[PDB]
Amino acid sequence: PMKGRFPIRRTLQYLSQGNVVFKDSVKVMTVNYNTHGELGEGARKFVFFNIPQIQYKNPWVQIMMFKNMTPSPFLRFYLDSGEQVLVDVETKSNKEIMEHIRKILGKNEETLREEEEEKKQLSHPANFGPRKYCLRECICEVEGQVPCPSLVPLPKEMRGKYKAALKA
Amino acid sequence: ATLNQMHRLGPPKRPPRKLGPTEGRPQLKGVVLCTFTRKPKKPNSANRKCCRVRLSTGREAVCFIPGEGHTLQEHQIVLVEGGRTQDLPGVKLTVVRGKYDCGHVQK
Amino acid sequence: SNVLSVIIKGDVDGSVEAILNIIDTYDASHECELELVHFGVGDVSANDVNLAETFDGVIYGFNVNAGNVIQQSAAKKGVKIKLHKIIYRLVEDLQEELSSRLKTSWDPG
Amino acid sequence: KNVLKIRRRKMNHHKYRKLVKKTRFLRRKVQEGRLRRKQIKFEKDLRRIWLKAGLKEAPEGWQTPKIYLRG
RNA sequence: AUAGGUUUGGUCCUAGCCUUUCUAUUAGCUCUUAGUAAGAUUACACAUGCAAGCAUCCCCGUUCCAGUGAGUUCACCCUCUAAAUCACCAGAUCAAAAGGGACAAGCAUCAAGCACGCAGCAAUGCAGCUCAAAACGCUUAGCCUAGCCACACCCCCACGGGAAACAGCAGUGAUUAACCUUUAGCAAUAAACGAAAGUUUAACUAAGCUAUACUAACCCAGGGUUGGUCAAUUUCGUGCCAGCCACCGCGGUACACGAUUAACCCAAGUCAAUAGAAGCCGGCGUAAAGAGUGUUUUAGAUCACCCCCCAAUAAAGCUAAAACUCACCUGAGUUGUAAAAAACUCAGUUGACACAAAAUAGACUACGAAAGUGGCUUUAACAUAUCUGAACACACAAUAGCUAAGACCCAAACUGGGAUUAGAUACCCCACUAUGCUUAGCCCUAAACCUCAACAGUUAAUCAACAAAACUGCUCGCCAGAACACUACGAGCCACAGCUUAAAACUCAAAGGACCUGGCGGUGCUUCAUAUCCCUCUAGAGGAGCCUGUUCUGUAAUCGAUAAACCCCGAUCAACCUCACCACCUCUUGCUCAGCCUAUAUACCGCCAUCUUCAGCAAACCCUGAUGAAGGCUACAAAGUAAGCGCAAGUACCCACGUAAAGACGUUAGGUCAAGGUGUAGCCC
RNA sequence: AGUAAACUGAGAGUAGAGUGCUUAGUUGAACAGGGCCCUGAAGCGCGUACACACCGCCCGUCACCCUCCUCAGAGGAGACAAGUCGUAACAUGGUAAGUGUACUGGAAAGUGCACUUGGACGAACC
Ligand code: FES
Ligand SMILES: [K+]
Ligand SMILES: [Mg+2]
Ligand SMILES: [Mg+2]
Ligand SMILES: [Mg+2]
Ligand SMILES: [Mg+2]
Ligand SMILES: [Mg+2]
Ligand SMILES: [Mg+2]
Ligand SMILES: [Mg+2]
Ligand SMILES: [Mg+2]
Ligand SMILES: [Mg+2]
Ligand SMILES: [Mg+2]
Ligand SMILES: [Mg+2]
Ligand SMILES: [Mg+2]
Ligand SMILES: [Mg+2]
Ligand SMILES: [Mg+2]
Ligand SMILES: [Mg+2]
Ligand SMILES: [Mg+2]
Ligand SMILES: [Mg+2]
Ligand SMILES: [Mg+2]
Ligand SMILES: [Mg+2]
Ligand SMILES: [Mg+2]
Ligand SMILES: [Mg+2]
Ligand SMILES: [Mg+2]
Ligand SMILES: [Mg+2]
Ligand SMILES: [Mg+2]
Ligand SMILES: [Mg+2]
Ligand SMILES: [Mg+2]
Ligand SMILES: [Mg+2]
Ligand SMILES: [Mg+2]
Ligand SMILES: [Mg+2]
Ligand SMILES: [Mg+2]
Ligand SMILES: [Mg+2]
Ligand SMILES: [Mg+2]
Ligand SMILES: [Mg+2]
Ligand SMILES: [Mg+2]
Ligand SMILES: [Mg+2]
Repeated sequence: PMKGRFPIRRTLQYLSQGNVVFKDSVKVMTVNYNTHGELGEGARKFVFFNIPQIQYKNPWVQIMMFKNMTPSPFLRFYLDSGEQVLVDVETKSNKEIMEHIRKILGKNEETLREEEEEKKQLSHPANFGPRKYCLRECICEVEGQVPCPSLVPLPKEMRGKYKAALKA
Repeated sequence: ATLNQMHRLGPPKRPPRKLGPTEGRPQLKGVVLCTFTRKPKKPNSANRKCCRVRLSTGREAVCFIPGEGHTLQEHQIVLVEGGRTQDLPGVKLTVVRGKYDCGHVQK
Repeated sequence: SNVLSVIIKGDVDGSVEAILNIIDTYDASHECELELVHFGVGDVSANDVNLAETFDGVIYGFNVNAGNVIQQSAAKKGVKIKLHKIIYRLVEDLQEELSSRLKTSWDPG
Repeated sequence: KNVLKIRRRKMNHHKYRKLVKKTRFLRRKVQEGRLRRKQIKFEKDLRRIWLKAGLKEAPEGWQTPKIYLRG
């Protein structure tokens, strides 16, 4: 069986289940937390569960942890513009922290789905190319068109071997 | 092994499959240097026909000659493929009948 | 033993056949044996050199060339290449080699 | 458990000790030659160092000691 | 993987190997047609022909297309910004150089690279930078495929030199297992050129060759296999030979070999060879694996807040018992064992006396990290309020061993002597040395093992076997068939016949761990042998002659038994016969709807020896072991019940005693093919 | 125990042939009590590398041929494979086995010191 407690944390499904996609300004996220103290249990479970999801969804964001450095847990986001956002995560459960960070710095679902539609714009149904990039390789695959010779031989008239013979 | 240990050690590595007597090739061209017989290891008893051939790669090997009877004399060119003769230790090749100077087995 | 292994390389198939007939007219096998490892048409090739090395043979090239690469390989492997443009000159050289192995009793006629 | 593996190792070790005793003098000669070659290789590597550095002669006041010689 | 075959006398576990599947190349055998797709092995050398023109001269192109994979982290993202297109500009598109990031595989036996950095305007100053999270280094590979990178004969480049270039198309030599035409047209698309009609193009298009593949057809099917895994064999031939196999295996009078008959699978293919596709969340007491021990940094974890003394160690000092030695005096013997020899004349009492070793306590189980520590006293002293943490360093590491100096009671490798022995380079006895001890360095190995890593936690639903019950979380180290291998090389080390790390080639289908049954034990305890193993009683053999059997010798001259379980045996029997033997002679449908004492007791029936001078054998059930081979008893009884066979009972002889008879299943391939028959093979003037 | 021993007949089979074989009968004893070295037997155990089952298995030297590696020729490994000298290991393997180390020896191996059980000590008192 998968090693480690909560092995589900190491499944691509769990990583993709994250919902916190940071806006383009967020560049660094420092999570300070305390390994002990009941008031930091939310931060502990956040670091243990969600940080994988956040990092997976925002790969270029530098997430760095700091253990027992301050009497309270907190997150600090350094944004590209030079702004610093401090989030006090004491007394909040990990789910509350996720909701809060999504609300204050997470892309909205409208933006996410608009970006997905933009990506859909790239692949055009009518384009003909390799299976990796297009639905169909050749117009021969469209019913009603002249089928591929490798399957249905063309009439002797329509093949150059016999057009030349007729011309001769 | 712990997750950290596995991550440190990376995925397991397969040693490059050591090439057999054919140097990883279906067949080789050889010149019959000599012909003789070998007693198979016990309990099998026989006089297996073998020939020392200098392969195209410059190596000198022993090829077992299959079939009932042969005419492989010195200097004749033969084709040799893999497949060890089980009862002969070290004879790890076989002359392909009907190719080059090794005619098929007479009925 | 007193055995001479010979590779024959000729410019044309007729020349190769003539040299082969001259060889077959050998009759002094008792005092020294003559073995024909390989005969062919064309310039001395790496295969010919390899056969010569394998059987301690001598390459006799009748109206054929042996590039500098072939000469270097022959020197490296101890093979001896003998390029002759005349049939009787080549036969004389062959007789000399037979005697060196021993003069040879075989008379080409 | 039986001691077949221990016996095999013991026989191999006994044979190896006997062989080393039998051929120690040859091994002595070979090892001395190996140490000489090791010293020469080390000297050559150091010379490569200070030549690639651009110096025609080793740094002034330097002489490669014999690190591999028992004496 | 839906797995299968293979270790063994057998079971279970681990484990490698191989089979089954799908591709591709080559090879054998074979092959009808049509369409399409794909097509030198080689960065080795090239004959020949063509592959770049266009156009009113200049310009433009020949830097493109096309090719190959030698080399190889120049490809991808960002910043900036060249060149080019947008008739001119516009900013838009495209995309160089440059700068930042990301970027293959193996080897750590490649662990140090040796200037690999920074600051300053400059002068110059600081001495830094990369690296066990893999720097540096070696080897291999074109890649991440609408395509991209790199090369363009070589010298990385290409002024220069070597030299005269097909990695453009067709083609060729060499080479390899690998092998397409020395076709046609620019009609289509693309490119170059032109204002344009248009011209050019070995790009491309249309054809040529090739079962390499896909599709479709065929009114002429071959290939392979048939012991098991794995679909499928009839009769002959051979007889451990010929030969066959992917693994296990077959062949000594064959469903495995060769031929034949038939059958099975695929089919214009089949499948011999090779290559690839499927490679880590499994384990470490005994299968390989917890590294001899302890402590870091970088880090990791959540187990962090919640939550006195006994035998450690170093130093100094001391000594009770027993030795040695010396003194006394007494004696001719002492030591040595299973018995002796050898060895000493030293032996006994009493007293004096160590730099050796530390009875009882200890039936205690403590100290230390491990190695280790058990006479006494004293000094110093037994790290960490969080756990893990060295092949990556530091400090330790029993016994043995080297170096130098002392002590030396006893013990003691080697050595010598005495035995024992076929031999005795051993075991047994004696003497003595290195050595064990103290000091100062080295050495750094152990079955350094409690073969069970550290920390925290649980006893719940157990758990291959055995062992010391099963697990959970976290971390580090280690392991990936056997052997080669405590090995070779490389490296490091005060080590010089060493230690640590440690491979590969050839080879095999196993190696291995734990069990069950059987045998075996110069195996333990207990109890026995009732003419019985030893002693004990009687009579014998072994000594002489003879009878007789056998072995040997001999002969032209049988055969069988030939340890117990043969040897006055087959024979309750040989002058001829018996007779199967040898020599000679004679006969051939023969006394026989022939015959054969010809081989095979290792094909058998038949009748027997043998333990047996035993008492067990047991079908059919049931249960226990997690439903493994296996096992099944306790009577104050605990999973055994058992039909039948044997014993027993019954019977003959003179009893109910005794002697007979009887004596199962099996063991010795135990005897008999010569009682007779009988299979197989063999002879038939 | 009417046994051993001694003695006396008869029968089988032959034409004849045994000191042999089968069998009837006469006289007719001594010891019969202790043990477990060896033979063995049983029970309960222990070990087991044997399974063709100790007439087993198996180690090493020496010479008997090939593959590979190291090597200036020689060594090392493996395999094949019948021998020569022993019996080192597997049973308490006949001296328990082995690890490290040192010396010694055709050869397995022997011994010295410490360590391990992957041996036992028979498991109430005797
Ligand atoms: S793929 Fe479309 S004609 Fe073939
Ligand atoms: K007598
Ligand atoms: Mg060995
Ligand atoms: Mg084919
Ligand atoms: Mg390459
Ligand atoms: Mg190495
Ligand atoms: Mg070229
Ligand atoms: Mg160039
Ligand atoms: Mg070409
Ligand atoms: Mg050619
Ligand atoms: Mg091809
Ligand atoms: Mg047969
Ligand atoms: Mg082990
Ligand atoms: Mg620690
Ligand atoms: Mg350590
Ligand atoms: Mg030490
Ligand atoms: Mg002494
Ligand atoms: Mg210990
Ligand atoms: Mg060692
Ligand atoms: Mg070593
Ligand atoms: Mg070395
Ligand atoms: Mg008796
Ligand atoms: Mg006598
Ligand atoms: Mg007889
Ligand atoms: Mg007999
Ligand atoms: Mg007569
Ligand atoms: Mg007679
Ligand atoms: Mg007869
Ligand atoms: Mg019999
Ligand atoms: Mg009865
Ligand atoms: Mg009876
Ligand atoms: Mg028999
Ligand atoms: Mg017999
Ligand atoms: Mg023994
Ligand atoms: Mg012993
Ligand atoms: Mg010992
Ligand atoms: Mg000794």
